[PDB]
Amino acid sequence: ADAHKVGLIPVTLMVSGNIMGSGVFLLPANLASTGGIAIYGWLVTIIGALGLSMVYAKMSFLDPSPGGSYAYARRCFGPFLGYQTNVLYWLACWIGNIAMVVIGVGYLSYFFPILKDPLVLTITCVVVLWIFVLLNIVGPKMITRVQAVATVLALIPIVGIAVFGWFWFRGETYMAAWNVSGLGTFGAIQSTLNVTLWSFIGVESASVAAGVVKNPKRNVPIATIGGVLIAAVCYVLSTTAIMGMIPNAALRVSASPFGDAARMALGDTAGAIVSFCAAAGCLGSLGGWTLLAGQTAKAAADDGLFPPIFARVNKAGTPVAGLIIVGILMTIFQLSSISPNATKEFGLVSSVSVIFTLVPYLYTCAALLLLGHGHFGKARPAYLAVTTIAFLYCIWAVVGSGAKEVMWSFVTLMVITAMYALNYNRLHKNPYPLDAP
Amino acid sequence: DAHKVGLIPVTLMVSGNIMGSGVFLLPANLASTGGIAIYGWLVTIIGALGLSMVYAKMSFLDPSPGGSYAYARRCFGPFLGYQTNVLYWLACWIGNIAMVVIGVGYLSYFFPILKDPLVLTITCVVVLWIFVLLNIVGPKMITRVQAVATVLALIPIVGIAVFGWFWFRGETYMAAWNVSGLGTFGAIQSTLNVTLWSFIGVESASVAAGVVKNPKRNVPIATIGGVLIAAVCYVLSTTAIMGMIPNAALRVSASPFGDAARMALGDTAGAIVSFCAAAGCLGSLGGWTLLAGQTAKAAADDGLFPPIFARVNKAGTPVAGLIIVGILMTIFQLSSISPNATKEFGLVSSVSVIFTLVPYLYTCAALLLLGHGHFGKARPAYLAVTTIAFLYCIWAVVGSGAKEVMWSFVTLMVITAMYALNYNRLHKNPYPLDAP
Ligand SMILES: CCCCCCCCCO[C@@H]1O[C@H](CO)[C@@H](O)[C@H](O)[C@H]1O
Ligand SMILES: CCCCCCCCCO[C@@H]1O[C@H](CO)[C@@H](O)[C@H](O)[C@H]1O
Ligand SMILES: CCCCCCCCCO[C@@H]1O[C@H](CO)[C@@H](O)[C@H](O)[C@H]1O
Ligand SMILES: CCCCCCCCCC
Ligand SMILES: CCCCCCCCCC
Ligand SMILES: CCCCCCCC
Ligand SMILES: CCCCCC
Ligand SMILES: CCCCCC
Ligand SMILES: CCCCCC
Ligand SMILES: CCCCCC
Ligand SMILES: CCCCCC
Ligand SMILES: CCCCCC
Repeated sequence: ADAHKVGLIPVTLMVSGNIMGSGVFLLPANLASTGGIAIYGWLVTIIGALGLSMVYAKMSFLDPSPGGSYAYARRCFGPFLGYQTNVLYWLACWIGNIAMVVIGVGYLSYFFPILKDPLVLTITCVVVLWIFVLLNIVGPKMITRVQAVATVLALIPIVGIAVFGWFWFRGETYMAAWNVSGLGTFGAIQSTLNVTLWSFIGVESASVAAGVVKNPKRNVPIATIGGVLIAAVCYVLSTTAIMGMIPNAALRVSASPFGDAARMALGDTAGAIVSFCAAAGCLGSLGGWTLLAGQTAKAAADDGLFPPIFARVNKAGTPVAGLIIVGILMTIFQLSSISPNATKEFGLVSSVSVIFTLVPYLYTCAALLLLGHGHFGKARPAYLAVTTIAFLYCIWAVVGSGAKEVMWSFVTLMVITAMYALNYNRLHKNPYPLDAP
Repeated sequence: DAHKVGLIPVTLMVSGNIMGSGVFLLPANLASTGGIAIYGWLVTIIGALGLSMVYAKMSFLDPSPGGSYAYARRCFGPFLGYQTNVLYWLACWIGNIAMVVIGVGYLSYFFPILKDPLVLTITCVVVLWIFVLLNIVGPKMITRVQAVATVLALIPIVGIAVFGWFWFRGETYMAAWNVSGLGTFGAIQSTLNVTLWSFIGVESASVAAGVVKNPKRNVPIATIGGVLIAAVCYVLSTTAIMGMIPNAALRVSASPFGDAARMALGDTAGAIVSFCAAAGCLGSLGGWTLLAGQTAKAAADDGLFPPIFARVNKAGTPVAGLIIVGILMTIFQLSSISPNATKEFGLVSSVSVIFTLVPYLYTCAALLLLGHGHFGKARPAYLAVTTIAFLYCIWAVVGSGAKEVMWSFVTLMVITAMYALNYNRLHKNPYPLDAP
């Protein structure tokens, strides 16, 4: 077993790369419609996200079980909520890969503009998705080595700006666009949170991958907190720097603010470097999220809470069949990129599936308290405060989401309940059974 | 069985809790679609009958006090028990606000000062406490009162559904077959958006099983009988009215039974209809308050709700829990003091209606997960009926407003946080961690 485990550095880079992914290069454009007051939103977000990372760090320290959220939910609420957690999270992992491959290949269209035709884009995205399924089949050491390189590459423009763009930063420029939302202070913060709360999806990555991590009781907590801290610093420093270097009006309209600012600062090679690095961050993220889909489904199947095919492994313990099934499913949904109307159709699916992840987060918070109270000792109030902050993070993210996406998430939970009952009656053990027939 | 409730009053509680305010307003709500609503009714009644059979069988297997709450606890454990009771308890007493406003509004036919929002609010508060006090007198009292109220409310509904056919004209009905502007499926969906919600209350006997005589026999009978009564009345009366009153008038009418009666057999007929419709709403207040008391008492008895809700007088009535519900309803009844206050409270009311479907969903799950050993050779029929019942619940949500469902989702999240923060160290885990 020990020979197929992933070390601390690649797992930390997988956390930070799964978090920062496609979004990091788009954040400044998204927050430009609010303005520099977004710094307040960032403060709230980073406190909530750190809180949630600490929950995952402590829960994984107490229980480094394969599958992360799934395992915790099963421990504290039982097989039905474990089943629910895995279905939601597995769906979120592979459905989110469609949007991500489209973005990463889109960045590559800077070099090969043929990649902007919907048909060529769709074929290319299917190819790339299978590349990252195949790298996962080679194994977790391969996929995390690939993602570690891709994540460092993607950090080049982000860290570059965060450290050196301050030489061009102007506070006059930042403050001239302090609040362009047309909203009062609370509304402007809310419009920020509508973006930023969703920027830390992936904080659970090491916890979910604990079955393939070396010394997980030590490394999953470090990688979780460290990955979140990398992302938080990168986010704040880079979005702040950009808003002080580029007038708000241009930032609003830019589809690639880092790349549009680079291509016009240090020349065309700079736009090239940025586009390449941003593609690398996206595509590496594909590898990591596919790994996580295979891992959640294997852990659930290993407990009899998902079809047995998802627990079938090769000699190294890789769920090869599960990874192939995810590849097929992603290929089918990837057809959505074939036209603008096809992509608009698939869009609601993508938006709903992002909400799915918050239920795993909510149950992990619950589980830390419900399972771990005997480990808090004198620090119990601290554990209660941090976990309450993490709960608020999750709830606030939903409060600010579109009503239609949350409604279809509600419906999905209902369908999962019916599926569990119809598929698992006579296998399910009841905490308070009726008397014998 | 000194304080236990007999079969007839329990059945009338089921039908009266279901029919309530809605029955007299259904034809006006369906008139915007037209007579094609008959298709929607057919779909709804199959689904509602399905759900009633699920409740009937589950209560037969386990006549536990609290109904849905007790079943969810049995099959999914304390957390989902906790969730089921919180949701259902909220739905019961929040739904009473809209209920009492409608009931007192019917009485405005006699006393027009009741349309002044201030007098309306004061009167509503008083009436809510009247029904809390009757529940404190006891379940035999509250169910006797609701039985009489429910028979009164049947007078106009059964009167039209039996004798309205002398005046029914198929021409009139078919002239407004489909006025929705939608194709057939869209028109059916516009119907379902109204009709699926018209069977809330099917669970009433199940939840009240702790106060019912011989509940293992009578709760199933009352569940299926209450639903059949409602279904017959719904279909007969809405169909009759649509064949008696031009669609245009049916649309603009705020009380189609009352407006049609007042202009059919005179002012005395309008007065009769208004009295009976008020009686039906108000009696419902008593039944839904009883159910709030019962679900909270059952959950508190298992340590899954604050213990004050399990405090009982010598008769076993949760007097303090009923008083707490009275207080909560009063505070929110303040919403009827102005049009703006009422619209503000409207989102809360719509949201809380969705809550009930989670108890339904879990009761469907519980029947399969707990009762599979009792199905025998008829396993397929169980599986089919329960599947119909699941679809009924999911479809109801699929057609609801997105904002209402979103805030229901948020409520589930809050409830999960509240459970974790209040029950850690008391909650026992199915797969615990090793000792520190
Ligand atoms: C992986 C699970 C994701 C489930 C997401 C379901 C999205 C449904 C798309 O909505 C469609 O259009 C309307 C809303 O836009 C609906 O009224 C209509 O019924 C539906 O067909
Ligand atoms: C009791 C189950 C349903 C009862 C049906 C009552 C009569 C059904 C009328 O049918 C429909 O009438 C429409 C208008 O005439 C036609 O457009 C449509 O084509 C026809 O099929
Ligand atoms: C226990 C019952 C659950 C309560 C449901 C609460 C609904 C609160 C919604 O707030 C209101 O509606 C808008 C969203 O719909 C908000 O944006 C706006 O600020 C406000 O006007
Ligand atoms: C041992 C494999 C070396 C990994 C190089 C791949 C980098 C991929 C950038 C997207
Ligand atoms: C046990 C005393 C019965 C009282 C019944 C009064 C019914 C009034 C409902 C309108
Ligand atoms: C070692 C192979 C990594 C290549 C992945 C790049 C995807 C285009
Ligand atoms: C040895 C360096 C590890 C640091 C992880 C953030
Ligand atoms: C119940 C479905 C009816 C369809 C009529 C065309
Ligand atoms: C016996 C008292 C009945 C009161 C009806 C509202
Ligand atoms: C025998 C009395 C039991 C009561 C349960 C609340
Ligand atoms: C919600 C009411 C609780 C009362 C506790 C004493
Ligand atoms: C027995 C009296 C109850 C009071 C609760 C507020």
